Amino acid sequence: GDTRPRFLWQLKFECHFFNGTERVRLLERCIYNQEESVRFDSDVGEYRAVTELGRPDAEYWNSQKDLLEQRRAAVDTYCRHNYGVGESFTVQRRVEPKVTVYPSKTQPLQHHNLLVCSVSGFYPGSIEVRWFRNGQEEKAGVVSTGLIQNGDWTFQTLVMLETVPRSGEVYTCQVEHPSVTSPLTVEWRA
Amino acid sequence: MIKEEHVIIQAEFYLNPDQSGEFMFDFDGDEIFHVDMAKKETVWRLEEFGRFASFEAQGALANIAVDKANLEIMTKRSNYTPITNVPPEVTVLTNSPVELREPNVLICFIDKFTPPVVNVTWLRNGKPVTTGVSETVFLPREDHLFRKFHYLPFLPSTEDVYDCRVEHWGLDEPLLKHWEFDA
Amino acid sequence: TQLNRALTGIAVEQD
Repeated sequence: GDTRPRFLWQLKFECHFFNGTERVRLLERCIYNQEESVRFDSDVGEYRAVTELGRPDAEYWNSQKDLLEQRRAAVDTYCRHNYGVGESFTVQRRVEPKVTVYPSKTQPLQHHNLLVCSVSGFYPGSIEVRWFRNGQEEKAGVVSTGLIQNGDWTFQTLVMLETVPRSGEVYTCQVEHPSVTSPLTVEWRA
Repeated sequence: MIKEEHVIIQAEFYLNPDQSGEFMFDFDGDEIFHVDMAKKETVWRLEEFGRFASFEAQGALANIAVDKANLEIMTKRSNYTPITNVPPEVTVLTNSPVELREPNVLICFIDKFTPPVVNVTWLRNGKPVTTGVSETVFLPREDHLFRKFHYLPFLPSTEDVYDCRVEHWGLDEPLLKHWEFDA
Repeated sequence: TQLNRALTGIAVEQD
């Protein structure tokens, strides 16, 4: 089929915010194929070449002082403006997770099993999940998948407990997320 | 990352010889919006975003023009050095815990690849399924590779198997990632 | 609704 060579140009404007908008750093980056050639760092104040491929540009652009002034002022005219425009639905987005507890595979008692706590559909990504056996925190057989980005502004996580269930035992998955005031608790009775 | 840090990225690319352009905004890894070069309209990733913010897509067109012109220059300046194909990693997950006969979504996550061209097919029981399917645009990564999400709404049953077929110039053969209900 | 701003790229040196 198609074997023709490919050539890729990427332009990235990164606005980094610290303590709300107390500190702002603008970073403009030009990437040829998979190599950054030239960048403007607001902490430097001028374009700098990363590779030889970018040296002429860094020179040429660094002679346009009107350009340099607009780029040094973009930390307010561009970054802070966009932060303010989107604060309501980005930095302040809170979606509550759904928590379910289920055995990974169906098997008899007194036999090793994997208890799954599914925490799904939450935003933002900072979360805390703990397992308890009859009220005591299990920190030994806990296997987590980590943060899974679904691509629709939601996260999910599977936190699993290695257990040898016995009749009467109660296992509990407790989750704390910035979207709920009180911990979410789901139980599974062996 | 740093709990007090937040990042907004404006990511553009132009790709030759495909003559493919892309203009999008990203917040902490999630797409806020992109400009569809066809229809010439701003597309917000979630609907609520469009109720507090707006963007005139025509201006983005201007940027893509500059990018095109710049690419054709840099290509010449590099003595026509082509891009190295980096094959993607493919994963298939579900949006939520699977409950038989209750609607759910299969997610095909394509990660760590370049150039940003990929052919994705959903297959139910070996046959291509195309109804209800969605996809994001190419999402930027800091190593300057790309991510992509493909979505297939489905009704979980014990009688259906699913596959995500991914084709990329860095793979020797098309890659099928398999999903089944296991119980 | 408020308007989201975008910077524009600069033309590269055609030396």
